[PDB]
Amino acid sequence: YCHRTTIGNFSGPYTYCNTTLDQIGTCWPQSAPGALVERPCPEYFNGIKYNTTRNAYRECLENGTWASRVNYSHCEPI
Repeated sequence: YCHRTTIGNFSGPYTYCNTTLDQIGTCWPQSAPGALVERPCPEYFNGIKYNTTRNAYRECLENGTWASRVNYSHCEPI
């Protein structure tokens, strides 16, 4: 998993979404205040191995944080 909350060097970008980790093995770094980020759907996290097409739309609260949206509702078990 990913940790820490900074960029390549000390003191770089402005207030952005904190580099976090959600339910799936997806690390969400500095995106943009009020910006929706997309990532591929789960590939190998369960006993099933398939469904390599859907994605995961995550929103970045304008306040400078991360949301718990994702595209699970329209994805598949995995």
